[PDB]
Amino acid sequence: DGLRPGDVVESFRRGIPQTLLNEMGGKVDPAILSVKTTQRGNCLPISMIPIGTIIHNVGITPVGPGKFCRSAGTYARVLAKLPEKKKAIVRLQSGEHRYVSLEAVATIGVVSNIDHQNRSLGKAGRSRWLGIRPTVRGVAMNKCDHPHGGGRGKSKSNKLSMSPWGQLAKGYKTRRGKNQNRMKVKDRPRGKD
Amino acid sequence: FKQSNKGLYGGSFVQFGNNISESKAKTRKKWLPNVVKKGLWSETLNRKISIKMTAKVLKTISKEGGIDNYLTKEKSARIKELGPTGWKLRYRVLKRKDEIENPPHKRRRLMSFLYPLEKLEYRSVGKDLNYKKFVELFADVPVKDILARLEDHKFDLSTITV
Amino acid sequence: KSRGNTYQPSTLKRKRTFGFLARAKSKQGSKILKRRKLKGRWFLSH
RNA sequence: UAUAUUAAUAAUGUUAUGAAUAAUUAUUAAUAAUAAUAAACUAAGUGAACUGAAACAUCUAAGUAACUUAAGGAUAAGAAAUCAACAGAGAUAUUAUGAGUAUUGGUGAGAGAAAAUAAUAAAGGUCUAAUAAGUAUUAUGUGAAAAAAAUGUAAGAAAAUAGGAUAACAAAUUCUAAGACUAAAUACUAUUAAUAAGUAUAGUAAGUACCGUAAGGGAA
RNA sequence: UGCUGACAUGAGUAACGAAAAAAAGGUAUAAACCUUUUCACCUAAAACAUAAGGUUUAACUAUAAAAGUACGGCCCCUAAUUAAAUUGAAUAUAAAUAUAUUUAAGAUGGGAUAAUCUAUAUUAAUAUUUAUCUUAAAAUAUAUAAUUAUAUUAUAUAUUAUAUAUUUAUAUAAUAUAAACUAAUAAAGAUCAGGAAAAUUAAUGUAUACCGUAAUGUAGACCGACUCAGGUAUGUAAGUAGAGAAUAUGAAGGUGAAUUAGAUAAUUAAAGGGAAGGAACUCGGCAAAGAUAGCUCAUAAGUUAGUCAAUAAAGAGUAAUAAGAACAAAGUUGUACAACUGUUUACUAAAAACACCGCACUUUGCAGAAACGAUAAGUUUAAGUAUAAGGUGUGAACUCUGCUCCAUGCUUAAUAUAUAAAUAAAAUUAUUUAACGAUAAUUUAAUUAAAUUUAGGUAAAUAGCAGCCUUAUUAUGAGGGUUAUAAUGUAGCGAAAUUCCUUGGCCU
RNA sequence: UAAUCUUAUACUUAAUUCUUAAGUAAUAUAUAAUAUAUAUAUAUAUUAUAUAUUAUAAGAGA
Ligand SMILES: [Mg+2]
Ligand SMILES: [Mg+2]
Ligand SMILES: [Mg+2]
Ligand SMILES: [Mg+2]
Ligand SMILES: [Mg+2]
Ligand SMILES: [Mg+2]
Ligand SMILES: [Mg+2]
Ligand SMILES: [Mg+2]
Ligand SMILES: [Mg+2]
Ligand SMILES: [Mg+2]
Ligand SMILES: [Mg+2]
Ligand SMILES: [Mg+2]
Ligand SMILES: [Mg+2]
Ligand SMILES: [Mg+2]
Ligand SMILES: [Mg+2]
Ligand SMILES: [Mg+2]
Ligand SMILES: [Mg+2]
Ligand SMILES: [Mg+2]
Ligand SMILES: [Mg+2]
Ligand SMILES: [Mg+2]
Ligand SMILES: [Mg+2]
Ligand SMILES: [Mg+2]
Ligand SMILES: [Mg+2]
Ligand SMILES: [Mg+2]
Ligand SMILES: [Mg+2]
Ligand SMILES: [Mg+2]
Ligand SMILES: [Mg+2]
Ligand SMILES: [Mg+2]
Ligand SMILES: [Mg+2]
Ligand SMILES: [Mg+2]
Ligand SMILES: [Mg+2]
Ligand SMILES: [Mg+2]
Ligand SMILES: [Mg+2]
Ligand SMILES: [Mg+2]
Ligand SMILES: [Mg+2]
Ligand SMILES: [Mg+2]
Ligand SMILES: [Mg+2]
Ligand SMILES: [Mg+2]
Ligand SMILES: [Mg+2]
Ligand SMILES: [Mg+2]
Ligand SMILES: [Mg+2]
Ligand SMILES: [Mg+2]
Ligand SMILES: [Mg+2]
Ligand SMILES: [Mg+2]
Ligand SMILES: [Mg+2]
Ligand SMILES: [Mg+2]
Ligand SMILES: [Mg+2]
Ligand SMILES: [Mg+2]
Ligand SMILES: [Mg+2]
Ligand SMILES: [Mg+2]
Ligand SMILES: [Mg+2]
Ligand SMILES: [Mg+2]
Repeated sequence: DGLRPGDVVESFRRGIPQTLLNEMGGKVDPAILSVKTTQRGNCLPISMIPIGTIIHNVGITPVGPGKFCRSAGTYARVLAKLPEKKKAIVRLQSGEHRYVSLEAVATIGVVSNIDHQNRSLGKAGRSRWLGIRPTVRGVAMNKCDHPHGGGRGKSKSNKLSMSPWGQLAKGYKTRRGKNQNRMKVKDRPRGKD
Repeated sequence: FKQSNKGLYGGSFVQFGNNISESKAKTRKKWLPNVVKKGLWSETLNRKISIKMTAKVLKTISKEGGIDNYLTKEKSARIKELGPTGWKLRYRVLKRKDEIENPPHKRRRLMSFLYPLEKLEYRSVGKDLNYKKFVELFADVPVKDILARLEDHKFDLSTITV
Repeated sequence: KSRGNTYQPSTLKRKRTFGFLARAKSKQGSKILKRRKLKGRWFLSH
């Protein structure tokens, strides 16, 4: 959010650098790592991030890149750490608490462009510029096409809300059964707000 | 069934047939063999062979005492069962077995000594001679006569050393 | 609008998509090349 | 740059600085490559629908059309784990009687053997295996309209003192699976000869002219 | 409505396909061919150069001339993309084949030298689009180092006179119209954030390959059955006048046609004018007519504050006061539908239908949802990560979106619960052997799910939102009672594009 | 968890290059012995024997 040209940020995925290593007497002994541990911009393994910190660019594996909370104004909160199991509970922006490997990359802060969601295009042409083509509602289709089509006048055909290819689009969970996320503490709030 | 050529399917094969409902309606279906990727150990190759095999052949391998015995069965049935991949492997197992059992000695140096003499002779008459041609020309010669050089030994390529 | 002018000539496209090599370098192309030959046609391809 | 490269030589020019050295001319040894190559017949995989059932789904059409793959002048099959019945035959292939016969079917439409006797047929039996196991068999899903042989998953023997064959059992009979080669009678193409109650719109042109972008259609 | 061939009738009828022609001579052979003159049409083309295409149709067989310097291809390099190509065993797949990586091919693109003309080879070493604004200063006009106004903001090469290596090059100083326009750096505004790929020196070397080149190319020379009023890419496109490539003429060029010559009946098409009325026409102002600046001022109500309205209507300034080319320029208002610009039925419907920005619901934690894959590897999603992507409905914005999950689904919790497959063991039975035995079905034996059921939630999911009696003296019912349902039509609007009765009652 | 599954990256002989083989160089792993230091155990060093010259790292896991 607050990054500006001039600030200094550093990465500690390899670990504590040499400068602090020779400064252990005045750096680690007083535990003034907290000065740099919770700072906006620098990236730490979730192991060194204190509980409750707001973080983004969250990975899944120790040798993997950040994958979660990269979009505009997105953030995640670290909830718990489990040294024995080498897993950490990371509250995630969708609201789903997910297990993540302790030594997973994490950048502190929220992501920039908070007010992106408040933007508003003014004309259809604007969208076209970004590569968004028109979407035709099923109701306007014909029966051969989207199931909702057909019928004289405006009518939904007493057909449930379905995708063109025959999949319910209203509250139907696609991921079901064996092929489910093996790592999740609590489901994301379905009602959300 | 070209997928079989890449593994040891033991003659297994796909079957195309019908499915029957209680109304006796007929619709086509395929029967695919149970293919499993397994890495077995070869004693003579001293390394783990890893190919796709069906479950039936794996059980047959267990009863026959390893891949090596499976791939070296004389009975014709086995030859048919072993696909292209099995044939090539059989060659490996058998050739390696012969090499261990039959050492070369139960010439390379001689040709090394002979080469400089012949190249000089060819250069003297204005021609040339390269090693590859030297091997090609003198590949089938059983005994190299002592025209030059000295036989300061009694080897005869037999009973090396004392 | 007016029709009938569907064939707009172009030597590059005509040769690239109906030429001899456009058919001699493919399984399906070769098949129709040999079918025309068996029928005895003089002009095998473009 | 195969009128080529490397090497050697004779000479020239010729750098280099007598010799060398490459460049060239000319000889000799070595180093290297050219896929249009048919169609039909055979075998294997996958495999429809129109149609018939006076509708239609089991069934039929049909393992046909079509696509794909491989080989030879042919290919396939072939010397019984075959038939048959208490008496016997003795490989394979094609045709006739057997026979529209047993057998089978929303017991509808329909489908339909074998034994045995004849004809063509060629010398027609003969070892090439150390005699065959995840094999026979069982359960299960498939699988030639009657007649099985095969196959997906898994379980799984015996040694001629044994094993296969029939709903099942007891007798009896017959054969030996998990190893193999095999002419001839057959199919297709081409050539020669003979015979045409065959052809001049099935009598030689031309897959041309022309139509289509193309597959393709196609005259006088 | 048979197939093929030949010949009739319609019938010497319709038609000969945007059009300006005339005389003289080639030629006592010409409307149609050639030449000369006159007239006319096209002229930001019907002209001149080109691209693609094509029976070479051309000014023709004696025929379209390239080392390169504005000459293109060829050649180097790649984009989109393509590939019987490459990778005991790259991955997958009944065959066909598909996927990923490499390699190769592929212009619609990029490629130093050059009129003071230039030299490409071998060896060796080490750049999306877009504008030039304002201040300043010089210089100029009226006024007095001050002030008002004004062309210019940067380059493009000639002449004169001087200094350098010495009449070849550079530098200096002075002189030299306006309006367009060209390529190069400069400077700088927006988000829609703007291609890929292939070095320098030193020496030596260059005997300049092949192909394109005619003419037509807004058309008689290509695609359209035709010497077809249709379709076809690029640059100049004289001047005069204009804001202008509009409109008027036309210098030069080209051109004036496989139909001609007479009267132009009724009638048809395209145009010009029309008295007195001026929509009475007609389903309906369909058609036609209507322009008092084109520059400079001025310009209301409403309103989402946007000269949106608006090019506002009327009006004013510039010679016009009877008129005299062409083009640009054609009023005001109410209502219904839709926010608006846009898209749609090639060839009868352009709209009120599609899209739209906006709103709302929902799935997916990335080893993901969605889609494709005889079916998989795998690909798009995305080199993205819940403010992202997929699906659904509504469709800018002001005031709002009341009620109910009964039914179809969705979703959470309950072993409450039946059933298929898979298995051992063990009892009766049946067939057979004389016997143990062999073969068959039957039943008992603890080990099950999803499903189903029950109870919730979910309507901006699919959906629904009733009926009778009578109470304030004459009317109605604020109100009172009645059946069952999950709910029982809230705000708003109302003879609606929703109203048959209906041309509903009243007003303009 | 060596069930499965996903992700990333030297000399010498015998048959110019390739391969086998006895010996030894260096790395890694495992066992036995010796010595040292702490509370029978842990850590380090030396000697000997055996194997390797598809692996390493991360994740899911009966
Ligand atoms: Mg529609
Ligand atoms: Mg449908
Ligand atoms: Mg046509
Ligand atoms: Mg194409
Ligand atoms: Mg029928
Ligand atoms: Mg059949
Ligand atoms: Mg077949
Ligand atoms: Mg044969
Ligand atoms: Mg045979
Ligand atoms: Mg018969
Ligand atoms: Mg036997
Ligand atoms: Mg069975
Ligand atoms: Mg039949
Ligand atoms: Mg036998
Ligand atoms: Mg044609
Ligand atoms: Mg007739
Ligand atoms: Mg008439
Ligand atoms: Mg007439
Ligand atoms: Mg006429
Ligand atoms: Mg005349
Ligand atoms: Mg004009
Ligand atoms: Mg002009
Ligand atoms: Mg021209
Ligand atoms: Mg290339
Ligand atoms: Mg080009
Ligand atoms: Mg030309
Ligand atoms: Mg020209
Ligand atoms: Mg024309
Ligand atoms: Mg044409
Ligand atoms: Mg003129
Ligand atoms: Mg012309
Ligand atoms: Mg004409
Ligand atoms: Mg009048
Ligand atoms: Mg009048
Ligand atoms: Mg009227
Ligand atoms: Mg009237
Ligand atoms: Mg009008
Ligand atoms: Mg106002
Ligand atoms: Mg106008
Ligand atoms: Mg209204
Ligand atoms: Mg609209
Ligand atoms: Mg519009
Ligand atoms: Mg239309
Ligand atoms: Mg219209
Ligand atoms: Mg949108
Ligand atoms: Mg999916
Ligand atoms: Mg969305
Ligand atoms: Mg709508
Ligand atoms: Mg709205
Ligand atoms: Mg609406
Ligand atoms: Mg509502
Ligand atoms: Mg059961």
